[PDB]
Amino acid sequence: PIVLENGKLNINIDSKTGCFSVTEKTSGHVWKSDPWENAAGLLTLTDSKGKKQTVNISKSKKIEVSKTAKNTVSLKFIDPVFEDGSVAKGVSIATELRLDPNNAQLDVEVTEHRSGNFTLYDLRYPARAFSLKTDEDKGAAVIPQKQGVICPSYIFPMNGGRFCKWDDATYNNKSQGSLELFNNGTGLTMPWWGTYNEKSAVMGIVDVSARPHMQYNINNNGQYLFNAKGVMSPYQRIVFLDPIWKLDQEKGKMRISYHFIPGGDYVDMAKVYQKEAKARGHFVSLQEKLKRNPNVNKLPGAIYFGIYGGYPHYVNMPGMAFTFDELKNIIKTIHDDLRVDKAFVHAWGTFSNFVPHNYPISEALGGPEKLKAAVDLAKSYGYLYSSYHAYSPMLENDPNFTTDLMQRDAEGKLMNTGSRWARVDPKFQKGLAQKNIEKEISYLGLEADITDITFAAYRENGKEGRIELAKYIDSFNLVNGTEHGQEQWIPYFDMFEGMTYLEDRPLSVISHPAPLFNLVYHEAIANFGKIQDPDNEVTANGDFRIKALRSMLFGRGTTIFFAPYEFEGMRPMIEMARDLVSPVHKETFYSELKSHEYLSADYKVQRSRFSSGTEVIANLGPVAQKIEGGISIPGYGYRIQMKDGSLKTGHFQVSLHMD
Amino acid sequence: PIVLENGKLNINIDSKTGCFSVTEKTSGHVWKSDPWENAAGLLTLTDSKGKKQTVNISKSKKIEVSKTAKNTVSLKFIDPVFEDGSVAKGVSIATELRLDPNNAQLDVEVTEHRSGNFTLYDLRYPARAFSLKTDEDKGAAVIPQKQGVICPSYIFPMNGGRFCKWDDATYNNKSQGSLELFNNGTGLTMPWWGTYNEKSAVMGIVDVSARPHMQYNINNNGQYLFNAKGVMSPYQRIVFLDPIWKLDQEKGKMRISYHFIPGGDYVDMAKVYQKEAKARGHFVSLQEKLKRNPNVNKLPGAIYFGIYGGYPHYVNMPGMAFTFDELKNIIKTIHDDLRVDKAFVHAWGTFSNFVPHNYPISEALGGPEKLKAAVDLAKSYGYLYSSYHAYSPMLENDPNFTTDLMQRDAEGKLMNTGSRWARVDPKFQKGLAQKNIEKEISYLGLEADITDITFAAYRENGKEGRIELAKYIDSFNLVNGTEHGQEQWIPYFDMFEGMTYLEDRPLSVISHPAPLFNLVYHEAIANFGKIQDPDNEVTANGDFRIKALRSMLFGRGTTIFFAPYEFEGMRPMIEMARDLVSPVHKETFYSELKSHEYLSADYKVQRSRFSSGTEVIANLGPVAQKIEGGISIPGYGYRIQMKDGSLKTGHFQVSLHMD
Ligand SMILES: *[C@@H]1O[C@@H]2CO[C@@H]([C@H]2O)[C@H]1F
Ligand SMILES: *[C@@H]1O[C@@H]2CO[C@@H]([C@H]2O)[C@H]1F
Ligand SMILES: [Cl-]
Ligand SMILES: [Cl-]
Ligand SMILES: [Cl-]
Ligand SMILES: [Cl-]
Ligand code: NA
Ligand code: NA
Repeated sequence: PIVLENGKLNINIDSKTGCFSVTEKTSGHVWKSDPWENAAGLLTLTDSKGKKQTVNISKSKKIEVSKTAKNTVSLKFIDPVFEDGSVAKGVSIATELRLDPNNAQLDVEVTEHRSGNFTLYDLRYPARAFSLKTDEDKGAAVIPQKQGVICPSYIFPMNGGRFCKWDDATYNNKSQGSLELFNNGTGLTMPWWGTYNEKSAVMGIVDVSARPHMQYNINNNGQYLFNAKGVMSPYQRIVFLDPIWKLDQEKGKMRISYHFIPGGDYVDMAKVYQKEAKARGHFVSLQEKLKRNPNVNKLPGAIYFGIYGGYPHYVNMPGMAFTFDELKNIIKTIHDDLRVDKAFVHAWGTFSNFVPHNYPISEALGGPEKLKAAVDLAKSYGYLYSSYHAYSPMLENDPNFTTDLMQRDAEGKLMNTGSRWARVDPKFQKGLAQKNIEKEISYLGLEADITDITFAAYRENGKEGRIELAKYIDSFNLVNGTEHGQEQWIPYFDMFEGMTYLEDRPLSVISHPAPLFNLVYHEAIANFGKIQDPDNEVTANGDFRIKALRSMLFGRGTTIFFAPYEFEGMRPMIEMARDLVSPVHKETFYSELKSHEYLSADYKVQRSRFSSGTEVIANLGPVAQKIEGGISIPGYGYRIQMKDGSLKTGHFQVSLHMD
Repeated sequence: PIVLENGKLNINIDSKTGCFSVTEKTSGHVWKSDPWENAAGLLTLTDSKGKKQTVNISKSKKIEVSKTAKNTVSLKFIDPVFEDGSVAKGVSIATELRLDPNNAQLDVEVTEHRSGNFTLYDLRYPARAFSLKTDEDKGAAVIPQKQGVICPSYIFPMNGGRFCKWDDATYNNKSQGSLELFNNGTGLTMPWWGTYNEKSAVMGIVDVSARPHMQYNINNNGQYLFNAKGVMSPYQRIVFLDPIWKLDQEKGKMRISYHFIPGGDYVDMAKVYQKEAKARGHFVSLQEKLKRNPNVNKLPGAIYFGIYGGYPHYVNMPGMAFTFDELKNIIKTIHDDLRVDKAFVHAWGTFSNFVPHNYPISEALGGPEKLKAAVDLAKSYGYLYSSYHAYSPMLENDPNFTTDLMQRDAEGKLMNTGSRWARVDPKFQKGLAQKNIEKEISYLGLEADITDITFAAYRENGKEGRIELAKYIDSFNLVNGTEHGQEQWIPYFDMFEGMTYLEDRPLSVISHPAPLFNLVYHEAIANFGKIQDPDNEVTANGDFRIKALRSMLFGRGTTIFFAPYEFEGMRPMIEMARDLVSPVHKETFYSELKSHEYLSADYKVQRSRFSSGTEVIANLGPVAQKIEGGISIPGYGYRIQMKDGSLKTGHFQVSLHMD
């Protein structure tokens, strides 16, 4: 066995297989290689019949493992062998393991692959590494799926209905699969993931140039590998996360950097990535942004109101569109009646054309002067105001629809024919924004702007055009927001609408929300709830009780998103948000979310600590529970130490009034 | 233009294509054939080279349409043509349309199919029939997906967040796909579906011998047919539901019976099917069941309590398992403290072996005498009691696990390796129940029984063993319940736990729950909320406010399902269910749900009328809304006319208690 070692880690590399283990010397924890099949890697490729097959590369005809430098081991896997015994002759995979000379860090890189007459697809490498043993290790997989989740490596008490779904999911295909980097759907928002138990944590940071996918396996024993064979899995229930190198697509450096943290958990992982986030240039702080624009300080303690008038979906839809006088009256009621001190008013439906033609201000709704009156009222309160804007859509129901603004692929076929809100090629989008955005800023005296869709993901295709549009918008020095966001867009915006949770998502029944993105970026970007899943709607992610408490724990702002006819029903939630969430949001807005903890066995009682000196404890479940020192946190209740030392305690109650 | 006609309907058949239109003569509404491609059917088959392809059978080499009887048109589609222009020589499809001589009914049947040297797969027939034109027809598709949904054929006001998800789904793949019959997952619980507008309704009833799937298209313009070609759809947005006949699987009669109802909607469709359900033998009324077993009358007004002790998933799990003294005390508190007058107490975790060995009563939890003391207390209150029972599982973590009782397929391979709760071949399950159920009934003096899993679906494989188990359990004449249920099992049970809604499901963002199943079967089977989505959990299907109101509208009972440590947090919801839902459930339990209506344009305010003389109006949304007479229904509010003349009015309120 070839050995790489420094003061902190011992890497054992098996000469016959290329599998490796990592001993964290301070704790004695041994991170094992593939516990199921001793596969260093899992390679998907075509066979001589051209059928796709997945092979264990440790069963290749030739394995070369040699220490090519003091802290480098080079591996070569030559001529993999298929299940039927034939050989992918001429296929080879070359990899390196590079141990940092001083730090508990191991770089793993796929340096070369050769296809011969075969075609190569996925490479899980390292395969099924750094795993946790279900119900022995007491820890979790750590996955930055949108705001982030952890998946515990053991069964624990919880509501019986949740418990049945949870446990059942670890025995079927709900607990295995893959996710992608940097989308606004089911995927990850940071290029890292990890596992930890009570002794030890490990995380891998993907090279900035690469886009692997991430395979997950959450307490599954691999039965999915045997169902078509009709046999019971002989493997043990484990937790693992693997990089999937897309060999047919990947043009970057296929490197992942593993960091080993003694006694660490998801918080320590987040803080390690935060240093890398700064090095990558993503981290531009809200204090810096405030220095550049004092109007940033109208965000702390602001409720984000989206007044949804059926636009961009429809122009002047009966029963949904607001007039401009109606808009003004809603703004006035929020301020005078509901005593909301700070607000971001976002009015969806101000233009009489479909996006991406964000103009003119609609005559039917009252015309420019009446909109200006509504905006001038909001400004006189110190509120932020934006209309709905988007430069990416090309809508079937728009009379100005044209495929001329769309993008075509290498075969000349239109792209995103099935995705109406993102059809305009990004290379056109600055020109579309240029048609009226400066005239609207000038006429309405705008201080803020929110733009939909274009910055919700960070994909390679079209990236140059999105950056161009980001720089143009950012040049006006408005307080500016965008839908969902990604870490790459943080330098160009002050707030993200979203960066929370999908309602229906892989892992939902076997994970707990964790503020992983905000543990990294809360000082650099303000986020608010997603308009599709706002705090006034009851969804898979909770009711107002749950969402308000999670808001304070995770450091996000309140989102009230409503059609105009609902407004009267919004009042109690605006009031409770005003009284409970807004002062905590205000106090913690610029600070670092230093730590988050789960304080109860069922993960429902949590504690967050902000560098403002603010501490938030909240109980997101129905039953009072005790924490350290016998303090009891009521169901749907909270206990908050503010910066000045005052203690706030309370809870939400659901009542039935009977006439 | 061959014609079938009677006094109520006019069927116009095209001789060149086989497409037909139906004129419903009372309203004059015309149901058109395929508005997109003039396809009578869509046939999926392999080509010369073995690739699956889907063809328009109206483009076949030869099409014969002849009136072959007074009210029968026979159609023949010979030699379908592929898209490249090659021919499926020797493939044919024969169909018939048979108009009832007197009634507004049209039978449609695939009588013969010949495959030659190709392989036939799916046949949509009739294809894209009985469609609604989006935003022109004001109506809905009607789909008995579990309890049932309707899918409006037009955009309407709703919460802004729901609105974006709704409208967006009609432009992507969320609005197209297929469902299956008689499963406990995403599928249909009754073999019918339909469409209606403001003039007329049509529904199709599938032959009892057949198992087609159901294709849906909910306001989609068919862009999904063109995404791979990378062009824009030229078709218009429509709603349709099609039979999918699985030609490679189907052994029954491929017949569907269309019924045409002037001025009808989903209520009228349900009542049409209710006649066929009685004819099929499914409909055994709760009044007949009460005549056989007076204890059935302990169900009306009962809250269904599941005390989830971590079983069947684990035996005596720390932090989840209850002792029998603890169980007794929970029962005592529910009665003496919470004043719950009627209840079904369901204790999950009473045996020291894993299911399917439902014995012995656990010594570790206290032994048989202490369990008897709990059951005796329950019975002294007039409560029903059951342990958790299941005879279908074969669990990996059971020390007695064996593949001996699992089913194998023709190749000797284990079946359901992926589905741990349904592994025991149903031909063994009566014998497994016989091992101890009679001893338990005898020793505890049981009056009730609930069984998990076995009767949640109605599949062909294993049906006879399931029927044998059902007859055995039914022979004890206990009040008996089962998980989920299906219409075929109604003769054997008094209550179904479930038959409501999955949390995550196809159509969820573009449908409204409608009590289709209970509109048919409320007089015949009692249902309660599903244990995984109980009324005390906040999920995609609502919080307690929404679930309690929907309970009274749809005619189901309350389900409070909790781990023991949660019990104190359940108190407020038990009290609210006690005061609001229980008296309405009690009054309406045996009655027919005569009618259901949506009274607001956002479908949140609804009215149900029961044949007990009870009318339930409730508002499942946040804002007060007015109905006829200018009566206002508060947000999360209700207006209930009871049989005794009293009018119950009230609403739920969320409040913030800041200490
Ligand atoms: C029946 O089936 C399985 C076992 O118990 C639960 C579910 O997890 C019940 F729903
Ligand atoms: C941005 O994208 C589309 C359009 O508006 C919504 C969504 O439907 C917003 F989220
Ligand atoms: Cl875009
Ligand atoms: Cl959040
Ligand atoms: Cl079964
Ligand atoms: Cl329901
Ligand atoms: Na800005
Ligand atoms: Na019975």
